[PDB]
Amino acid sequence: KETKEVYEGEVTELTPEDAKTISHVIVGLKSAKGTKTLRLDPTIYESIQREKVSIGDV
Amino acid sequence: SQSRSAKAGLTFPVGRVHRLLRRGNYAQRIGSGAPVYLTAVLEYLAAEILELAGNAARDNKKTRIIPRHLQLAIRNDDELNKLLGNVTIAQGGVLPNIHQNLLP
Amino acid sequence: RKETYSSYIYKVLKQTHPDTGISQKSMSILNSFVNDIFERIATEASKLAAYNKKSTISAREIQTAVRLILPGELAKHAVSEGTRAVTKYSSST
Amino acid sequence: ERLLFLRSVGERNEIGFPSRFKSAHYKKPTRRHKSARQLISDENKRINALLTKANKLVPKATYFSVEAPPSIRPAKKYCDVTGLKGFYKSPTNNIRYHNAEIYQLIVKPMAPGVDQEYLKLRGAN
Amino acid sequence: KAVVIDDPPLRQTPEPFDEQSAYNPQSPIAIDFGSSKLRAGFVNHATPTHIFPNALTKFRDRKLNKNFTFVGNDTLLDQAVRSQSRSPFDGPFVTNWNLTEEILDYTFHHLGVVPDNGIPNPILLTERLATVQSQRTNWYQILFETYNVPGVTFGIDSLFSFYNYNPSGNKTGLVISCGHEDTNVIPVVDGAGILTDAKRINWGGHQAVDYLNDLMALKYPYFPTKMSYLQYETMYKDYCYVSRNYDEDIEKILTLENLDTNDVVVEAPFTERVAKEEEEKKLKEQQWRETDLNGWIKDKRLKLNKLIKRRKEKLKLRDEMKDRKSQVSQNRMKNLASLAEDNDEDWLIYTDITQNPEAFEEALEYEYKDIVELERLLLEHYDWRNSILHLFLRGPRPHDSENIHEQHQMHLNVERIRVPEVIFQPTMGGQDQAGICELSETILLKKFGSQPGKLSQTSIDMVNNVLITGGNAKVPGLKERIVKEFTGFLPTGTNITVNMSSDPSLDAWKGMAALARNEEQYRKTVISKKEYEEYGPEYIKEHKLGNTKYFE
Repeated sequence: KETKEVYEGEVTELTPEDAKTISHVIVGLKSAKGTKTLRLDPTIYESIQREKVSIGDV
Repeated sequence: SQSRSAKAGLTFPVGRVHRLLRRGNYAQRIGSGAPVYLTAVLEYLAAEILELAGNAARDNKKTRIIPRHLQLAIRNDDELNKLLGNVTIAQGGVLPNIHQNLLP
Repeated sequence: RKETYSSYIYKVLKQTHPDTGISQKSMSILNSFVNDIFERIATEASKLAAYNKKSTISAREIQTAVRLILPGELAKHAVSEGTRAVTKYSSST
Repeated sequence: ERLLFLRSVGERNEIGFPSRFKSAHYKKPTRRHKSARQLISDENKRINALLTKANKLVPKATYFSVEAPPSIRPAKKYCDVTGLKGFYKSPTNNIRYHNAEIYQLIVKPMAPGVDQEYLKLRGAN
Repeated sequence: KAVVIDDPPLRQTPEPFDEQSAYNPQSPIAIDFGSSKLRAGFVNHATPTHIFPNALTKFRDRKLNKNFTFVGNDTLLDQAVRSQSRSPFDGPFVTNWNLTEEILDYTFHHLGVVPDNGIPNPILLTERLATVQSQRTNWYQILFETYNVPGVTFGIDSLFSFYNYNPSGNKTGLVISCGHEDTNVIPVVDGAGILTDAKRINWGGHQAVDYLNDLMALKYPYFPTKMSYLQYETMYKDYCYVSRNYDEDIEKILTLENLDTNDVVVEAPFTERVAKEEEEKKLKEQQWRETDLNGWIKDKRLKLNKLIKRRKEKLKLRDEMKDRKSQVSQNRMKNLASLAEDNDEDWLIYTDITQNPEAFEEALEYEYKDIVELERLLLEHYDWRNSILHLFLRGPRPHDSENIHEQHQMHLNVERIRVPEVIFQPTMGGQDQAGICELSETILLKKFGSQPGKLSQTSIDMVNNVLITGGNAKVPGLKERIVKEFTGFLPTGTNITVNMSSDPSLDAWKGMAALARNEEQYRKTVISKKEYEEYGPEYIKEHKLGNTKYFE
């Protein structure tokens, strides 16, 4: 038995902070029913930076 | 610094036509858009004539521009002939035209 | 310093037909043609300036004179290119 | 009857120089017209004069701080003729059109002096 | 069936006036000096007793040689006196104050006031947000000199309507007002308008009707009848609505099934051997048509199709010859120079290279006659639904150019939603400003100590009390669109309440009446004669319902 949890939408804020190692990344997501902000892991930030994700992408 | 022709993106001069407009006593006051408008019009007209002349010179399979090609370009084109229906040409010749009944 | 338009029409010929040369009689044809067009357009603009009690020649009078002199397709292309050049020159910021 | 009913209304609305609904001191002044374009001019010239006096302070609520700033998102492009979505823009007169038949029937054969008030609606002339 | 528009019908009964017996010289009097309408009436009533347009005519009689004066509803009596009405306003400001003085005298006469050395009642007046110093200087001058008023207060009509719908005077909310000449967004904290964060868009009802008039003038350049401002105002009032989603409605606004229900048509008001061989061929053709009509009809249809294909190829050749940059013109120039640079066949080629402008027309007429004969032989034995332009002008029906009634018709298909969209996208009207939703977003999400992502308590209280006012809020679909945008940019689960009255053009006067009925907070806003004589016309009374000072 497993569960699936998905966040998707348009990026409205991508602000990382360090200490040269990033501590955590705040990402803001937006959809048609509203918006929601998240805290994120540095490894997921590396995965975001791999995909060339900027402000305004889905 | 730099000239006004590159400021307006042209190759023809702007101060030269401003000077020629100035003491040409057309009027005692001349605005700033007057030489750039005249410069752009002269640009387009010279470019169109040079396009048709180069096409006629290539059409002759001969690598220079001879006034026979200028005559061919002037009279083959419709409204260039309308603009230049008054001026006689130097060393140009006459376009070949035979009326239909003279052919037997 | 006898003044003529030789270099400028040499380059605008050179941006479209690189391996082509001009004869000197032809060189004189383009020089006289440019001077004749300049004289016709400028005297029509001066006549239209004297039309309206106006002591200044601006771009609007020359646009009206270009629309008066040229045939129609040449006229609309000339005012299009001249308007683009004027808007290029005016927004020098 | 139409030429008399207006007179009958006009006599029911007498306003005189010694006005009942007015103070004793009229002292009817004379002013220049002062249209709406130069009211902005003398207002910001007065504001600039006060600010340059203060520099040799900070505004709070003037007519020009109330003005809305330009937007930060890109603006939508629409066809100038039909008002639909504008895919293409003509290179001669900078008119945005929808498709081919709009271009061939309107944008190409248009009279010269009609594109300017097509561009005046969005303020692009 | 196309509906017929015209001028609005004229008023019959003249404007009456209140009795002078009920007047008392101590009650205040409220005046809403609007750019489009004037609203005046005494404080003790709930609704104003005098509503009329802000207009004035200097009527001239040819017979009596007397200058008359018709104000407001009395200008709605003749067509000539309606068409020559003049407003004291010029844009968002007032230019000529003689018209305003005459209009104020008219409305003082109609209120049944018996004065003595000026008006004894204090007045309540509205003013524009961040008004020019000259305007308040002139207002102070004309009031305190020509009318001897004891007390004056100034305020914005948006804050008056907010006070009308929140009479406690200390609530927190957001005000959106769509006026005649501008649209404002004002945030309110604890009942006091925060005027350092208010914003204004230069667009109103007047610009919208002018936009519709310009669009109709550009759409139908050969319209034979001239339309007035009032007719375009009726078309703007009747058949304009705000779309739920403008970004996708324009993709399906010109389909055929959508145009069946969402198209409005508006009608302007107005008041021997060769002969024997030919006869034998005709007899043989008649015998073949009587013998085998199907085969003869098929052969005639094939001949007509071949003639049509030949005509299409000839028209394509004629169009291709007209292009100077085409390859056909280059081949013509190559052949012409080939006859000008270096036999009977070459002679025939030179004869065949001649210009045929009228010969092509004669050959096209002959081919049209041959196609007509082929169609007649087929009888004996270009769709407008694919044209976006035809759907744009003449809708989903075929068009008759010869019909006199169809020559005065006017269709409204894209302009029903294009006109009200300018308050959300001001760039379409020519103003380089942000829209309503953008300004509301940058107010709620980045001000009053609200970082983007979490809302402060002030922002939550602002969202929970959004009020829409103004005369231009009569457009349907506005509230649902604002609610959809607001829940678009806000965090999920945020409660959104949007309030709009039944008539959003009379809430300002009810705000004046509610402030004047509340005696305690009245006296913070009144300006006495001694106050104006002491601190001069350069004086701003800071209160919770009016303007503030220009600096800090």
